[PDB]
Amino acid sequence: TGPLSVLTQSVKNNTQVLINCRNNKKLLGRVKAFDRHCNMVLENVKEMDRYISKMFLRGDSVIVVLRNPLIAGK
Amino acid sequence: KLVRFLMKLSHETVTIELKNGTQVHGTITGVDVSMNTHLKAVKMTLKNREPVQLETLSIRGNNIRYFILPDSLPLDTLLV
Repeated sequence: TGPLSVLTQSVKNNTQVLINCRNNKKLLGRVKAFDRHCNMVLENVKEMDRYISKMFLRGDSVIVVLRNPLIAGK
Repeated sequence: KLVRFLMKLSHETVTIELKNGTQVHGTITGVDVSMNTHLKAVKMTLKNREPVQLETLSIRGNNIRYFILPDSLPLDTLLV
C-alpha cells in the first residue's frame, strides 16, 4: 500500500514513525491504532518542540509517514 | 473504529489543536461520528494571544488537527 502499509507494519513492529504533515509539521512516535483515513492513536510523541504522551491525530493532516526503526550494527 | 474511540472520551479533559493552531482545552461532553466535538469548561488560546475562558465550545471535526489525550487514558481497553 501507499502509507497504510507503512502503518500496519509500524503497529506490528512497535516501531517509531515520522509523520510529515500538511504545513511543515512533523510528529514522531509510535502508532497504536490507525484507520483507513490515516486517523491514528499515537503514544510518546515528539512534535517538530513539545512532548505528548498520547494523541489522537486526524488523517487529513498527513502527507507522508516514514519508518524510523532502531537497527543493531553497521 | 477510530471514530468510536473518540466517542468514548466523554468527560475527559483534553487539549484540542485546531488547524489554525488555536489550542482548545476543555472537558469532552460528546463527540459525534464526524468528530464534531463539544466541550465544557473551556480555555481557548489563539496563537500569541491571552486565553479566553468559556463555559462551552463546539468544534467542527474538520477544523481539528489532533486531540492531546489524557496521560492516564487506558488506550488498550478503549480499543477492546
